Amino acid sequence: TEFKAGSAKKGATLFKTRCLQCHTVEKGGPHKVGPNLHGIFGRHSGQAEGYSYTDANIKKNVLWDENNMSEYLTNPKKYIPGTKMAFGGFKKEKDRNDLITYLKKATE
Ligand code: HEC
Repeated sequence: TEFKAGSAKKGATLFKTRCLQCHTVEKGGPHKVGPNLHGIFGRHSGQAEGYSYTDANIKKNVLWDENNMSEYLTNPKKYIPGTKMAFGGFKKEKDRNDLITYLKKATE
């Protein structure tokens, strides 16, 4: 719709430098500050096992699809008030395009 693929290698690195601190993407990868992100697309928020998500994340019951992840990536707190995710966001659409590209390939 409003989602455009960019670079997976670029996105791989945005992840490492901006998301790796609190999340893993691999299947069998563990939860850390953040929950493991394997299989997140198609998935609704707050459903990873062994993970304690805020009341905020839970009740948002957001269906993770690439378009959705873009709004969130711009301003998670604005997008999900009450969330403990400590990420200020991606204001540049290319950044978001590029990371979603990566996530879409890495989390499947
Ligand atoms: C790099 C920009 C990041 C991406 C992609 C994601 N995050 Fe995080 N994140 C953090 C916490 C503590 C939570 C849980 C929130 C709560 O329980 O209130 C999250 C949550 C997410 C989610 C939603 C997960 C779901 O199953 O619904 C996604 C898609 C997500 N995060 C992607 C913490 C952190 C964090 C620690 C300081 C960082 C750097 C990031 N998150 C960055 C990213």
